[PDB]
Amino acid sequence: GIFGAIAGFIENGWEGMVDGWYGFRHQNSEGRGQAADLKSTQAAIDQINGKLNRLIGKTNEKFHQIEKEFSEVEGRVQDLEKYVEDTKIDLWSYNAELLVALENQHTIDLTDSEMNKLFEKTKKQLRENAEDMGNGCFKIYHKCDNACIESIRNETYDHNVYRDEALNNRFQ
Amino acid sequence: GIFGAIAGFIENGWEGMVDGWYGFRHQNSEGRGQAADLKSTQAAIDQINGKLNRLIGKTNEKFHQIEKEFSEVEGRVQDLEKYVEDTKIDLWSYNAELLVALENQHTIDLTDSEMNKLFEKTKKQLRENAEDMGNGCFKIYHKCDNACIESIRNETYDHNVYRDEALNNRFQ
Amino acid sequence: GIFGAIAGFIENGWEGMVDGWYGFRHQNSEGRGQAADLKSTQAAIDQINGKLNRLIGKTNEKFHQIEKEFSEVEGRVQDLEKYVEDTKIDLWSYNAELLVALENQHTIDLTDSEMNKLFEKTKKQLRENAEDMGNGCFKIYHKCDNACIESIRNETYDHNVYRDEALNNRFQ
Amino acid sequence: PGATLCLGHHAVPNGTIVKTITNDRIEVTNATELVQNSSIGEICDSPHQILDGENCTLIDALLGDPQCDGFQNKKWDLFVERSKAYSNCYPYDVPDYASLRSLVASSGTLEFKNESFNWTGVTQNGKSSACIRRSSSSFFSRLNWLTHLNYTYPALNVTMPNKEQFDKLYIWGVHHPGTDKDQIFLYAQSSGRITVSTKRSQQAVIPNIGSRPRIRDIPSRISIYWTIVKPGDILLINSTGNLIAPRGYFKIRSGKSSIMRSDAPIGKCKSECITPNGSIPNDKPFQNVNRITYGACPRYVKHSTLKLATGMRNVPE
Amino acid sequence: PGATLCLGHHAVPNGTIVKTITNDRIEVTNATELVQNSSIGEICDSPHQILDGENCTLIDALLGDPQCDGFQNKKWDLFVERSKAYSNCYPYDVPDYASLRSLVASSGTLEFKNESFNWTGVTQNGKSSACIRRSSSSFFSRLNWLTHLNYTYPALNVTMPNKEQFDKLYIWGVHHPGTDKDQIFLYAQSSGRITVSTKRSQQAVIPNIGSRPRIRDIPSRISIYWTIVKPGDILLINSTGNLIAPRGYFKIRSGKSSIMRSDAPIGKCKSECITPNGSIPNDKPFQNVNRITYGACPRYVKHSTLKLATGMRNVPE
Amino acid sequence: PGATLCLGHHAVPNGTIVKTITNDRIEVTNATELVQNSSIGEICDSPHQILDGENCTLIDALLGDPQCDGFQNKKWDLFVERSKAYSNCYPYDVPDYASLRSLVASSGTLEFKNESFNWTGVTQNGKSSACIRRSSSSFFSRLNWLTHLNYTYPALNVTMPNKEQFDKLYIWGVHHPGTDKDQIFLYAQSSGRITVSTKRSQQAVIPNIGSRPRIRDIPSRISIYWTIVKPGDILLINSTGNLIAPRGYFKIRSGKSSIMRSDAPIGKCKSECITPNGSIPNDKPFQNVNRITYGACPRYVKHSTLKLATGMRNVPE
Ligand SMILES: CC(=O)N[C@@H]1[C@@H](O)[C@H](O[C@@H]2O[C@H](CO)[C@H](O)[C@H](O[C@@H]3O[C@H](CO)[C@@H](O[C@@H]4O[C@H](CO[C@]5(C(=O)O)C[C@H](O)[C@@H](NC(C)=O)[C@H]([C@H](O)[C@H](O)CO)O5)[C@H](O)[C@H](O)[C@H]4O)[C@H](O)[C@H]3NC(C)=O)[C@H]2O)[C@@H](CO)O[C@H]1O
Ligand SMILES: CC(=O)N[C@@H]1[C@@H](O)[C@H](O[C@@H]2O[C@H](CO)[C@H](O)[C@H](O[C@@H]3O[C@H](CO)[C@@H](O[C@@H]4O[C@H](CO[C@]5(C(=O)O)C[C@H](O)[C@@H](NC(C)=O)[C@H]([C@H](O)[C@H](O)CO)O5)[C@H](O)[C@H](O)[C@H]4O)[C@H](O)[C@H]3NC(C)=O)[C@H]2O)[C@@H](CO)O[C@H]1O
Ligand SMILES: CC(=O)N[C@@H]1[C@@H](O)[C@H](O[C@@H]2O[C@H](CO)[C@H](O)[C@H](O[C@@H]3O[C@H](CO)[C@@H](O[C@@H]4O[C@H](CO[C@]5(C(=O)O)C[C@H](O)[C@@H](NC(C)=O)[C@H]([C@H](O)[C@H](O)CO)O5)[C@H](O)[C@H](O)[C@H]4O)[C@H](O)[C@H]3NC(C)=O)[C@H]2O)[C@@H](CO)O[C@H]1O
Ligand SMILES: *[C@@H]1O[C@H](CO)[C@@H](O[C@@H]2O[C@H](CO)[C@@H](O[C@@H]3O[C@H](CO[C@H]4O[C@H](CO)[C@@H](O)[C@H](O)[C@@H]4O)[C@@H](O)[C@H](O[C@H]4O[C@H](CO)[C@@H](O)[C@H](O)[C@@H]4O)[C@@H]3O)[C@H](O)[C@H]2NC(C)=O)[C@H](O)[C@H]1NC(C)=O
Ligand SMILES: *[C@@H]1O[C@H](CO)[C@@H](O[C@@H]2O[C@H](CO)[C@@H](O[C@@H]3O[C@H](CO[C@H]4O[C@H](CO)[C@@H](O)[C@H](O)[C@@H]4O)[C@@H](O)[C@H](O[C@H]4O[C@H](CO)[C@@H](O)[C@H](O)[C@@H]4O)[C@@H]3O)[C@H](O)[C@H]2NC(C)=O)[C@H](O)[C@H]1NC(C)=O
Ligand SMILES: *[C@@H]1O[C@H](CO)[C@@H](O[C@@H]2O[C@H](CO)[C@@H](O[C@@H]3O[C@H](CO[C@H]4O[C@H](CO)[C@@H](O)[C@H](O)[C@@H]4O)[C@@H](O)[C@H](O[C@H]4O[C@H](CO)[C@@H](O)[C@H](O)[C@@H]4O)[C@@H]3O)[C@H](O)[C@H]2NC(C)=O)[C@H](O)[C@H]1NC(C)=O
Ligand SMILES: *[C@@H]1O[C@H](CO)[C@@H](O[C@@H]2O[C@H](CO)[C@@H](O[C@@H]3O[C@H](CO[C@H]4O[C@H](CO)[C@@H](O)[C@H](O)[C@@H]4O)[C@@H](O)[C@H](O[C@H]4O[C@H](CO)[C@@H](O)[C@H](O)[C@@H]4O)[C@@H]3O)[C@H](O)[C@H]2NC(C)=O)[C@H](O)[C@H]1NC(C)=O
Ligand SMILES: *[C@@H]1O[C@H](CO)[C@@H](O[C@@H]2O[C@H](CO)[C@@H](O[C@@H]3O[C@H](CO[C@H]4O[C@H](CO)[C@@H](O)[C@H](O)[C@@H]4O)[C@@H](O)[C@H](O[C@H]4O[C@H](CO)[C@@H](O)[C@H](O)[C@@H]4O)[C@@H]3O)[C@H](O)[C@H]2NC(C)=O)[C@H](O)[C@H]1NC(C)=O
Ligand SMILES: *[C@@H]1O[C@H](CO)[C@@H](O[C@@H]2O[C@H](CO)[C@@H](O[C@@H]3O[C@H](CO[C@H]4O[C@H](CO)[C@@H](O)[C@H](O)[C@@H]4O)[C@@H](O)[C@H](O[C@H]4O[C@H](CO)[C@@H](O)[C@H](O)[C@@H]4O)[C@@H]3O)[C@H](O)[C@H]2NC(C)=O)[C@H](O)[C@H]1NC(C)=O
Repeated sequence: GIFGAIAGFIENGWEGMVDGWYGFRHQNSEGRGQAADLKSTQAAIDQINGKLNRLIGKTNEKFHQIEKEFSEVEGRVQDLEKYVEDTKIDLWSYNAELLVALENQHTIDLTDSEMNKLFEKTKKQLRENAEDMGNGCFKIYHKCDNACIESIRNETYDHNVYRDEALNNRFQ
Repeated sequence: GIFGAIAGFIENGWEGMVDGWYGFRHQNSEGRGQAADLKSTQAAIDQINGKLNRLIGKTNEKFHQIEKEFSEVEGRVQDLEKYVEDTKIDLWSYNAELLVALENQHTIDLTDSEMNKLFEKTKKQLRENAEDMGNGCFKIYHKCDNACIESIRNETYDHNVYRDEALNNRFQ
Repeated sequence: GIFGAIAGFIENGWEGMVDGWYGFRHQNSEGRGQAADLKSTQAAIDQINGKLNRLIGKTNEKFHQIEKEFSEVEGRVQDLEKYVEDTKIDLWSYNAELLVALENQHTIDLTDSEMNKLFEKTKKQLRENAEDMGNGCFKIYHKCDNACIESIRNETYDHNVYRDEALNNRFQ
Repeated sequence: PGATLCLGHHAVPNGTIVKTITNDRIEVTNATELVQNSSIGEICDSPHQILDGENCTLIDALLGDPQCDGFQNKKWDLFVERSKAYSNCYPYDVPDYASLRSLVASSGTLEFKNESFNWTGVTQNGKSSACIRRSSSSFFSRLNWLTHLNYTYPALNVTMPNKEQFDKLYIWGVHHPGTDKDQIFLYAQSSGRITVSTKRSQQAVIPNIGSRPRIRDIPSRISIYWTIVKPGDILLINSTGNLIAPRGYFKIRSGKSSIMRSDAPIGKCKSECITPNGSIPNDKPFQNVNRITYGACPRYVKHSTLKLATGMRNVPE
Repeated sequence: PGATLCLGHHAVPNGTIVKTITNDRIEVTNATELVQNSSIGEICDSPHQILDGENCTLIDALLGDPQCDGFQNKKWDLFVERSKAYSNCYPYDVPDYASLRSLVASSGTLEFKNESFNWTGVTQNGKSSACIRRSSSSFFSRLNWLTHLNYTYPALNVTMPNKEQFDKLYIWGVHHPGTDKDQIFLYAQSSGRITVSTKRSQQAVIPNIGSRPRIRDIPSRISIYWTIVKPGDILLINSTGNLIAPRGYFKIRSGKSSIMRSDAPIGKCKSECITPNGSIPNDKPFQNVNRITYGACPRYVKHSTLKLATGMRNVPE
Repeated sequence: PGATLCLGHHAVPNGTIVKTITNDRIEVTNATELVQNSSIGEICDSPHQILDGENCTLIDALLGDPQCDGFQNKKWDLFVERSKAYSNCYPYDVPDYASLRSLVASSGTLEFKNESFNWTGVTQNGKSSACIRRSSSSFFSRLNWLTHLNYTYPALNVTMPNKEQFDKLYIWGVHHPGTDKDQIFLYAQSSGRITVSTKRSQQAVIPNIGSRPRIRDIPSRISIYWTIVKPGDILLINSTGNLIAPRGYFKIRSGKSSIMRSDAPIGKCKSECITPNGSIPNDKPFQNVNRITYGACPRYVKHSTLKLATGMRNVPE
């Protein structure tokens, strides 16, 4: 990806996360768990659904057209009829495969971005209470029980509550 | 946006900024003000103007062409004349609406990027003298009068001048 | 670029780096050197080679087609033969120049991204042992001999070894 | 002890390969095929009104070939011509055959109204053993073979006005006798002349006497022509022999009707899109089944598969 | 106390909705319409040279219909044909009418040079009451109706060399008498023959005697044909009757000229682009006004609006 | 003292300008041209089989113009017609000349098989001084000029069955005598009739007597026609004069063959793509050399250069 998160500083994905596209895995004094993030998952799904709504069920009605198969040799007009249809098919074949290649490149990049967006949001929440371990994980320098972990996932975490404890642990 | 600033970690835009596209709002001992950033605004406008110069006033000259309306039934050749024009219109209609959808997606993303670029430039300027509040705002941990604020907007701010004062306030 | 590294917070490129596209320049007690980064250089080259493999040596075979030059005036059918070919050429001319403009915009942006990816990887490696000077360079706050510099370029650098020395120098 | 919080994404054990701008083989969590590659092998008779020609070409059903009598006055959205179809009447050809087939197909009807022309001094209802209807020599139902009466052929001059509110399609023709003797045996002179005209058109045909290879023991030939009469216009036939006269007119409509060559059977189902291979679903925007389509159809491309990624890059554990 | 520095962007209370790849309704600060949807309702007479045909078709102005005498030797960049136009001379048709209309339109001129052919033994200047010029029976200005003189029609054999440095366009025709008696009354024999030829072309027409419906009390018809003579080539007319002779040649040019059917009035303004609805601005790259265009024109598409975003996403307070 | 670690990228002193979506002049480290702008100025004779027509048109080599005798039974992938080519036999024209040239070109062969028709009562091998072969009056090699024998012309009725497994191409024609006297001098009557027919086709031609300008002192003309006979079908010629008879048939194949007008010389090299300017490399996907191409060719566009960036933005020191 062009943002460097998916297949980047995150080494791999979680096959065990079946209820979300992005989420958190934690490790505290009460154990280790996994939870999906709603906003980032919906943002990626909404964008992909916007692409599908443009392409699925959007066909064009054509009725009487020109002949496109010929049993006998005729000449000038038949050559043009064949040339017109071959020209049209090549242009639409170009349109179709270029469209898929462009959209797939964008789809991979927008899903990479949502992952990077969620990591940055979490990092800003923790302020000086955590440090980036480089692999998508944060080292949290204070006791963060389950309620403290949920407060980060719910965007209600107050860094000021644990700042003195965290700054003390960080600077030994 | 794919960078997550506009409609992202910045909650909304400033309707009161009419002289620039991106800028600063501050709060110090001397009051609170607003100022636009020249470089980032011009970067976004230049890119959009580059798109307009490709599309505005760039029409093609066509003179004698084929007939495209018909009062009577004729047959084979008229069918091809209609099929050729209908084929051409569908391809250009596809080209036109795909072009706008692609450019609008890129325009939203490049304007999101300039906003993110300016935030990162400001963050690097402050070094250890400020902390990211998460909503696009910096908490500056020293007395920063109007001249100090202008020095950040003019890229003449020296972090070393206020480092001892800032580090002291940050680590109580 | 849309990521703001190349022609962004990095003031210019190194004409003296002929063995790589991205790399490091250092300054320590043992001197100053330059070294290329393999992974980021290969990532950009692989992506560009993927574009070339789609466009180079991928021509279409056409044999018997319609006439496209005419010495005498004929009429209705000749008008259509000319109109069909002119219509086809305009569409492929549009396809060709739009393709190049889109790919060049993407190529500049993906090379800008790899530069940003490498900077972020290096920053995360150093943790609290270095600070961002804002121009793509890190101020390292401990003695980092040649072996220490190679450990950063080889992703074997342990921040814990120099943390106490670095934190002490950073907070005077 | 502290805590560790890891940010991450999902992955699947069974990923899908897709093409991108920079890489032609990249695995994503999920994709969807954008190219319809199959048909059900039959032509659904809904929502389009299908008319199976079976043994009859549309042109044969127009003229009145005896095996096509069941097609009289039929309408259709799509007329399906079978490759097994064959002519079985007087041997004929149509100059610009494809244009007449196209105009009748797009009109979408064989609605025919009989008309009384003043063929006063001629023998009507000429028949032949090459056109057998009910174990008896017959002729095209919609055409009127005129021959001499009392060994004389009077120069015809007949009028037919169009007082309707729609255009009329008249199908007529000229007989090409195999020998100069047959031209005497049928029309009592060696020089046939035909001039069908309106206020907006004129057509003139001269017979071409000569031997053609025999079809059903007939070395003669008929050449079919057509004429369109606008409202307020008038048909005017002026002939001294060899005229295959019209018995009336067809209504020429304008709509969504067309024709398709196909051997696929007709089925009891619903599908907006029809190809000669059969009906195809039209949820996808592209298809490589057939360049010949009818209805709301995916556009024909020459790629067998184009997978649109519907998920992120797949990085399994 | 410290300080707070906030980074942000602008917004507007009145945003515009645009389409994107992932979202078909998204608000931006500003957009611009890329599809021209309107015309001024008139055809500007600058910069293109407009020739209003008014009551005359281009073909009628070519032959010399009396109401089109003011069009003699006129030039144009765009000839505008009105739907009110009507023919008012001898009843005629042109085999491949559209090709002659196209070749004259693209040439862009009616410049005509009179020439003296050797019509020695025939009666020139045949007229008719169907073609009235100045309250008197007349004929097409550029055509020469030849009839018998002293009840004899001598087999004509006339030559005309092309010693110019440009191609010549000769307009001629054949008369189709309504009856076999009229063919005697006009050309003193029943068999007319026509053979117009050069070193690069040959054309042969036989009259078709027969009754057509009457237009201005004329059951006869004329069929117009044309011939192109290259520099160094020679025109050769060889006929024994029914020949509508040319009075000269037209210069055939090559340039930007064409023809357009339109009822829009001509106005005093400037516009590079012309449609049958009238002139349209050409600043935008697309338009849905008309698929028929002339000049530097936006390309026709079938979308009524395509807004290109010219600002960021709008997030108001 | 510490240390300083700088992240950066490479640059070059000699950058290349390219176009982008937001900027039409931007410098990158390296680019590659996607539009082929030049040819080698000659047509490589590999891998496609090139047949140089030199002084002969493909149609002249088909009929048997004496200077084209070396082209008998030749095959080709690309027939190259030179602008210097000229006809040098009996003066002729071909109605729908381009269609016959196209069908012979796409067939890719002049393989001819002689056949014995029953021209019992006529004089075969009619010759002329306009068609000189070996300093002697001659005729088209593949055509058989039939005239009277003992001042009588018997009504011909000849058959030729197609018992092969391929279609047959028969080239025949009609003679147009310059005067009514020549029509007597050659065929002993004033009315020639021709009726070439199969079970699937009928063709009828009447001569058109009249004077055409003289080419090699011949005011007469020949009009060439063709007929295709399917397997199991039968050719049937029935004529009373003016028939230019076929001497046999050509094999009509189907493949990759075509024809190209070009004055470029043929060279000893290899190139998949051929243009009238000469062969061009086909590594690039686009070209602005010529819209007329043959083989695996880059697509023609109207841009002279389109540089694809193959490196990052160039920011030199
Ligand atoms: C009182 C008296 O004596 N009066 C005289 C009359 O005798 C004379 O009449 C003519 O006499 C000659 C004498 O040989 C001849 O019999 C004429 O009849 C024609 O005969 C030929 C040869 O048998 C025949 O050709 C054969 O046709 C069949 C197929 O026949 C039909 C068919 O297609 O089924 C029969 C149809 O009725 C007929 N259609 C019409 C409208 O008449 C068609 C049509 O004739 C052909 O299709 C035209 O191509 O044919 C088969 O094809 C055989 O191979 C073929 O040899 C003709 O069909 C007979 N013609 C007719 C009209 O029946 C007979 O008229 C009179 C005139 O000379 O003179 C009096 O004085
Ligand atoms: C000394 C002597 O006695 N000499 C003999 C001559 O009498 C004789 O001349 C012919 O005599 C017959 C006798 O009935 C007849 O009058 C011939 O004249 C034709 O008459 C018919 C019937 O009236 C007429 O047809 C009518 O035409 C009008 C419209 O007329 C014009 C027109 O279109 O305005 C008049 C034009 O001058 C004329 N154009 C030319 C070039 O001549 C055209 C043209 O004839 C038609 O347009 C052709 O379609 O017609 C109206 O349409 C009526 O409905 C229609 O009935 C013909 O037009 C008359 N023909 C001519 C040439 O005027 C008369 O020639 C001579 C020959 O038989 O024998 C001598 O011995
Ligand atoms: C025993 C007896 O007395 N018998 C009688 C015969 O005399 C008589 O024969 C005819 O007599 C007349 C008398 O004037 C005449 O000579 C006939 O011959 C024609 O002559 C004209 C004029 O010289 C000639 O036209 C000239 O043609 C040349 C070019 O000639 C060729 C050519 O193209 O090279 C020669 C070819 O052999 C010939 N091709 C064929 C198949 O015959 C062609 C062809 O005739 C033309 O190309 C047709 O357009 O011509 C040059 O072009 C001159 O400009 C031109 O004037 C004709 O070519 C001669 N015709 C023939 C067939 O040779 C002669 O037949 C007999 C019949 O009337 O009556 C007996 O009783
Ligand atoms: C120009 O030249 C062509 C040459 O073909 C002539 O056309 C032919 O004309 C003859 C009659 O003159 C036609 O012959 C007829 O064909 C039928 C043949 O049937 C038998 O043979 C076939 C196989 O060839 C078998 O399938 C079939 O079962 C039979 O065994 C016959 O039906 C005809 O009459 C037969 O029956 C009657 C009644 O018993 C007998 O009197 C006959 O002797 C014969 O047995 C007849 O034989 C031939 O078909 C025509 N061919 C074509 C291609 O048209 C043209 O006529 C000539 N031009 C002119 C003006 O004459
Ligand atoms: C469209 O339809 C119209 C008719 O509706 C056709 O026009 C008719 O066709 C012919 C044209 O040649 C005309 O008939 C001819 O009559 C002539 C004989 O004149 C008779 O009448 C006069 C009157 O005074 C008498 O003096 C004379 O004695 C005759 O009685 C001859 O040229 C022909 O007749 C032949 O047969 C008769 C009968 O056996 C013999 O007695 C004659 O000697 C001669 O051999 C010829 O039949 C007829 O008059 C035309 N009508 C009109 C109103 O003009 C068109 O031809 C037709 N067009 C097409 C394209 O089909
Ligand atoms: C083949 O068949 C067609 C059949 O239509 C013949 O063509 C017709 O020929 C007749 C003459 O024979 C034409 O009749 C002429 O029409 C005019 C009619 O004008 C009156 O009627 C109309 C409405 O129908 C009104 O609008 C108009 O105001 C009039 O009330 C007349 O102008 C003609 O002459 C009239 O005036 C003169 C002088 O006073 C009188 O002598 C007449 O009696 C008459 O009053 C004449 O009546 C008719 O128009 C033709 N129709 C068509 C469609 O062409 C062909 O002639 C025939 N073929 C052959 C060879 O004859
Ligand atoms: C292109 O133009 C040329 C002329 O420029 C045409 O050719 C002329 O057309 C005809 C062809 O049939 C020729 O005229 C004919 O003359 C014959 C009579 O011969 C006369 O001269 C001889 C000379 O010895 C005398 O012996 C004889 O007695 C005659 O005096 C006849 O076939 C015809 O004449 C008829 O009318 C005359 C006069 O009334 C009668 O006396 C006759 O008995 C007969 O009934 C016929 O008119 C003429 O000679 C040709 N010229 C040339 C140079 O060949 C082309 O036909 C033309 N082509 C086209 C397509 O229009
Ligand atoms: C309809 O009208 C056309 C008018 O062109 C007639 O066609 C012309 O017919 C004449 C013969 O009647 C042709 O004349 C022949 O042309 C040749 C000319 O050669 C000389 O002139 C040219 C330049 O014009 C020079 O390049 C050349 O070197 C010569 O100086 C001659 O070869 C012919 O005969 C000559 O030689 C013989 C033998 O010595 C002499 O008997 C002759 O007098 C003459 O010297 C002859 O002169 C002319 O070319 C034709 N032109 C065209 C365009 O075809 C049609 O014939 C006429 N229709 C009918 C039916 O007659
Ligand atoms: C395709 O090919 C076939 C032949 O293969 C052609 O058909 C032949 O063409 C003509 C048609 O008109 C026929 O020939 C004619 O013969 C008649 C004379 O009949 C003779 O035989 C009878 C038999 O009883 C005798 O009583 C009589 O006295 C004759 O001996 C006349 O109409 C013509 O003959 C002329 O010349 C002769 C000889 O000089 C004179 O004696 C006559 O008086 C007359 O002036 C004419 O020649 C022939 O019979 C046809 N054959 C058949 C089988 O039908 C087709 O025409 C042809 N088609 C095309 C398009 O080319």
